[PDB]
Amino acid sequence: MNSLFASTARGLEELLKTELENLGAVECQVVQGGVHFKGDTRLVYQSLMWSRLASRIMLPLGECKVYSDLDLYLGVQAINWTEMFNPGATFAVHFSGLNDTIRNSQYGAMKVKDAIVDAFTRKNLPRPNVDRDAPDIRVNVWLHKETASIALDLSGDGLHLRGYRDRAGIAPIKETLAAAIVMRSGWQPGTPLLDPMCGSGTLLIEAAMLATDRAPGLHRGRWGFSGWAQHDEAIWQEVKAEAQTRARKGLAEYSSHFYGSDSDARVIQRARTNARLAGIGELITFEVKDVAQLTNPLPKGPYGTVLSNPPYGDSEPALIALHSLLGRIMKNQFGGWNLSLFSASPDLLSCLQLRADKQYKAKNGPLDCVQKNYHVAEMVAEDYTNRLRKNLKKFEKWARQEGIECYRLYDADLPEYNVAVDRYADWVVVQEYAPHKARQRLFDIIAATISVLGIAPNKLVLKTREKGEFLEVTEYNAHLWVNLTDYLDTGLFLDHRIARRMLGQMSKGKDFLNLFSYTGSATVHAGLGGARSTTTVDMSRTYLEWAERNLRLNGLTGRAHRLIQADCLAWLREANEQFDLIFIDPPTFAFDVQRDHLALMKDLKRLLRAGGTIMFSNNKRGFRMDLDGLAKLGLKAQEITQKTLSQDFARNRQIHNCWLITAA
Repeated sequence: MNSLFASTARGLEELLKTELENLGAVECQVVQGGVHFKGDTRLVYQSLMWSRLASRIMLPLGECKVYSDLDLYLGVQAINWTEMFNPGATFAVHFSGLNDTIRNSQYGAMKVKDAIVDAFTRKNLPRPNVDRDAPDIRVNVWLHKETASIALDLSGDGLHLRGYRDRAGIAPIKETLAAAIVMRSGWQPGTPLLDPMCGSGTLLIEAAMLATDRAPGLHRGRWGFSGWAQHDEAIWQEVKAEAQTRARKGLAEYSSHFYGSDSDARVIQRARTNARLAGIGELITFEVKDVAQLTNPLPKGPYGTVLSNPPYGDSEPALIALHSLLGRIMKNQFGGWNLSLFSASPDLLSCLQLRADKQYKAKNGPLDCVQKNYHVAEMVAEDYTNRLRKNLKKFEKWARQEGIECYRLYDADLPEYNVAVDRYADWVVVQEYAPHKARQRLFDIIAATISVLGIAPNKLVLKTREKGEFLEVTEYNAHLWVNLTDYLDTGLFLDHRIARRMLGQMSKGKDFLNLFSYTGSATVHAGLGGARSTTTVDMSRTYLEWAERNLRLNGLTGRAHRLIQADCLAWLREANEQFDLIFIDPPTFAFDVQRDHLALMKDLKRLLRAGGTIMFSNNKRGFRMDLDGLAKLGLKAQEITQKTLSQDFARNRQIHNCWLITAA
């Protein structure tokens, strides 16, 4: 009765125990990261050939207490190396674990290594060579809490290398995890299995080996036991031969099929070679195909399962559409099917709009992942979608009528979806305002908006709570630069469009001034209306550079168009020149619009040529114009806020209020 240990990924131990027991193992004890078990020497070779879940399988050689190096040296030498190595066998030591005496792991290894060599030097035998890459004898030692455990590694190479891929390597999913994922999938061997995002095919290949009774060790080239003198070749020959017979019959008897697809031609071609190396390639069909055009290859039945490890990665809008469309295609074409998915993004899985009936947690290196299983039978924020479809009908018609390219599709209409949706030509921005539940609710709003607009995930930009392609856009006759992703705002406030169009009509032969100019869109409108000159002032160099670029865009360059970088309040206090048309649109907040607007109109009065107009805007909620103070200043104010409110901003209840201030 031999005593063995198999290691695995944390989370797989119970699966491992069942598998070990099924192939004959007795007296199994799960422990953290592995499974102690026992069996005769046949059972040892049988477990090496047949375990799909084990990382390594090992033969414990002993164990000792480790204070002082000496304990360790002495502990190691209690084992009879000289007559366990076959002559010429190379070796390596893997040491993990630390304590007070062994403070470094490579020290741990070096010491064991010396102790083993000194077992040979002592008997006037030649020193065994250490060979890190492919030793014939690999010895593991695991130091935990003053005890050191020594084992011979019978795997050699880790057992996930079935022999159908590559010693190096780095697969997103190790072959052992893949096997687990298939076992947990609810997939029934003998029924079709399909993976529409298959990458290199590992999930499909593990399923086909497992279904066709094809042993994980069948195609390996190397084991840990071959340099070991207690090695029993006759027994290993029996296991080997039984493996062959079982594989030949499983493959020949199999009647279902495997379907894999990916949009990447390069991985499909690796998947195809991998499947073929695994002996199983006649049972799988790989094609280069996008999930979008995914069809059920058996529309008349039998039902099977769809299994997959979708991407998760921003590319959020694209990923949401991907998960969302997958869900839609499942329901449409795979009615009756079992679905199982392995992801690092539960939020993305929620986009399928299916309720999982089973779920598993698993680590895939340093990344938490779930696997969820779904059964597909045989409306996703109706609320929000409804208002959107309708707003789209109303505003699309309106925009085309009005010759406008950039407008608000949705402005927090429903208080339970607190988002803005803006259209800029072919693009779309959604701005989250204020509130996993919430993220999924955001995903649902994005999924829905994409669906309702019939747009293209590429062209939606999400700017939320928490490399700049600028876009050329029109506003009536003006052309403007926007940047949809890089700044707090886009370079264009759409609700002011009518005031801007008004500046345009009022402008021929006029000296125009624009204060708190931001990106200067209003200056562009005034310049195209035949301003005789424009002066555009703002405190931000970035925003004036953009202003300038907007002017350039409309052929408005040269001596007649000035941009000035100043605090506008000081520039007002100090300026001499006069203007026919002053557009002024300050921030609400040493300046408060409510308190200060009167002192503003005082200074602005001296800048205002006889006959001129000032157009004054602000967006303070409950702004009161001091009409009394204006009349004192020999000024009159005419409110045009209604005349300047645009339809896409009507049911807003936030208010840009607007005034034409003139003389007496």
